[PDB]
Amino acid sequence: YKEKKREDIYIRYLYKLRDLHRDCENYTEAAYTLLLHAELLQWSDKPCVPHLLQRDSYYVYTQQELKEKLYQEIISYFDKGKMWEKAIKLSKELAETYESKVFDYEGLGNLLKKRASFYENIIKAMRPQPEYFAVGYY
Amino acid sequence: YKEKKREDIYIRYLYKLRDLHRDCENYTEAAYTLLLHAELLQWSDKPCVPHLLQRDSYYVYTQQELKEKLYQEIISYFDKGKMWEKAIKLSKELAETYESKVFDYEGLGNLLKKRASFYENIIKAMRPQPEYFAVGYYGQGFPSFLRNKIFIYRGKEYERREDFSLRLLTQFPNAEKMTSTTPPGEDIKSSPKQYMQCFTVKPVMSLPPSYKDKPVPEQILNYYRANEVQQFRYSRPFRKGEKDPDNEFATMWIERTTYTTAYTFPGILKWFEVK
Amino acid sequence: MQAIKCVVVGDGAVAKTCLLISYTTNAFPGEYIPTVFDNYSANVMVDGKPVNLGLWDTAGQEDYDRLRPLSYPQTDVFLICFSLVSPASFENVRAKWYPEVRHHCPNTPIILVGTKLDLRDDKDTIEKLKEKKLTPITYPQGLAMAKEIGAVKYLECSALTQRGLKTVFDEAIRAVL
Repeated sequence: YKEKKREDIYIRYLYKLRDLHRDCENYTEAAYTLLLHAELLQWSDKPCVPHLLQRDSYYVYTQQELKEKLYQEIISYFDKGKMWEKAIKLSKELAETYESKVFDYEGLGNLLKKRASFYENIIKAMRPQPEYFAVGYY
Repeated sequence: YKEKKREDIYIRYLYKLRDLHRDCENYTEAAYTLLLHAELLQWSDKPCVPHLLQRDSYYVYTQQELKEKLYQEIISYFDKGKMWEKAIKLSKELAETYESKVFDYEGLGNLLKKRASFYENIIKAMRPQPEYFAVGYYGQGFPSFLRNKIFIYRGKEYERREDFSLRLLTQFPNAEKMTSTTPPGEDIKSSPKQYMQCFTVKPVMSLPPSYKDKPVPEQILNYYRANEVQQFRYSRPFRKGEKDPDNEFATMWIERTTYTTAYTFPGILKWFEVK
Repeated sequence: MQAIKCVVVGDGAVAKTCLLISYTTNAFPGEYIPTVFDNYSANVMVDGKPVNLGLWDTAGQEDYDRLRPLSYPQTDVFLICFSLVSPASFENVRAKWYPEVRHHCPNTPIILVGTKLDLRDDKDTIEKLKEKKLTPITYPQGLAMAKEIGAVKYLECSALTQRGLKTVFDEAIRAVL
């Protein structure tokens, strides 16, 4: 579909995978897919296309706001995805968008609270190393 | 000394002023001065010069660390200085230095906690607007830097013109006040027996950088309506032409007198000469 | 922060609005800029806390006594004004302004205020009043009228000098406080 660029059905199947990984708790992988969805958007206010206006809730959703919602969810994932580096990464431009366009200073406070919590998580906790195996089909 | 670049005694007198403002609670001004001290330093680890290694505590103090301590103190000041915009500003590069060189992630947490608190303060609280009065020194008996000089004072939040005027009169003997408030006196441009005239002036709006079009909330506006200001205009009524009784607008011609000073209020002085 | 209603009336021959605008502007004496709109306001503290304050600049033309009382309700303090040099101003205030105010607002701290304090002692003004047989009425009789109402205070000032004018407003604000 990406080859065919019919982005709507593309998003549809993206959400299929998102459901799937939610079932499998691949918060990492689920958040990645969700991001690819979010990747399409722009921080422009105007919802330029109702294609991305999905069936979860269908109304105005000024484009940057939809991006914002996605970013919150992806951050939540990564946080429970036990991978805070990407969390901090995304948080940075989230706070940037806040200060630059919405000035949602309470959101700044919450966001930076979360960023500090994640930095603490990184410095403090330890996480297991996942083994990598090669599979040779023949 | 800055002219003479003997930076040590320079720092010494800087700290003198810091003590002074601490006495006067000019947390804004005190923090400014402290920053000028901090301005000299570099984020390099090496304490390259023990000159800045002061008498408050004298040992290794890796240069970036001394910078760090200064920044913490300046942030504390600004925070109780009720001016969080500079606080956020400085916090930004403080956190940058943390992540880039010291990785002091607990310090990151504390710092960003503080930054969020300040953002809340900005969006939530309201702060008073300080009046700005112009002081016109005239006469010969003034000190050298005062003789026939003009100054503008970052007044308190709500001093009326003659309140501050009288407090200044307390600062001085020979407290005779002029009445031709706008124009000077050439006699007194040479006369002894110090003369003065004082009055409020208009704080010209700053340019909110990168803000020229955004529908920014009020807090941003009101903060820039007060501070980082350097232009100051004074309205000048005048009857120009025919003064018909029913129509005062027939002759209103305003000779709007503006002023540029060296430095941006607020600064390391609660007043400055017009530049 | 908090706002205070402050109605002000007085005949149109005394230019009390000049007093108001000069005070609010914190302008130099004789350097106020006359605006085009009325009902001025400011925000200063007299004590302790900053407060907003609104000066209901009201035209003194007697006809407008059908519109001005609509402004009267829930006014914290009223300020009654005159000209120290106009006997007609005295006759109006003692006869019309004061009685109608007391009627419409029988329950409000009140302060009387004089005007043109310099002209009260201006030799030319007083000699004109005598040659016109008008009275350069002095303080004690205004004081007597203030006692007649028992107004919480009375003060007199001059616009070109603003003498006690700042004070005038200081007791004006503390009247609420």
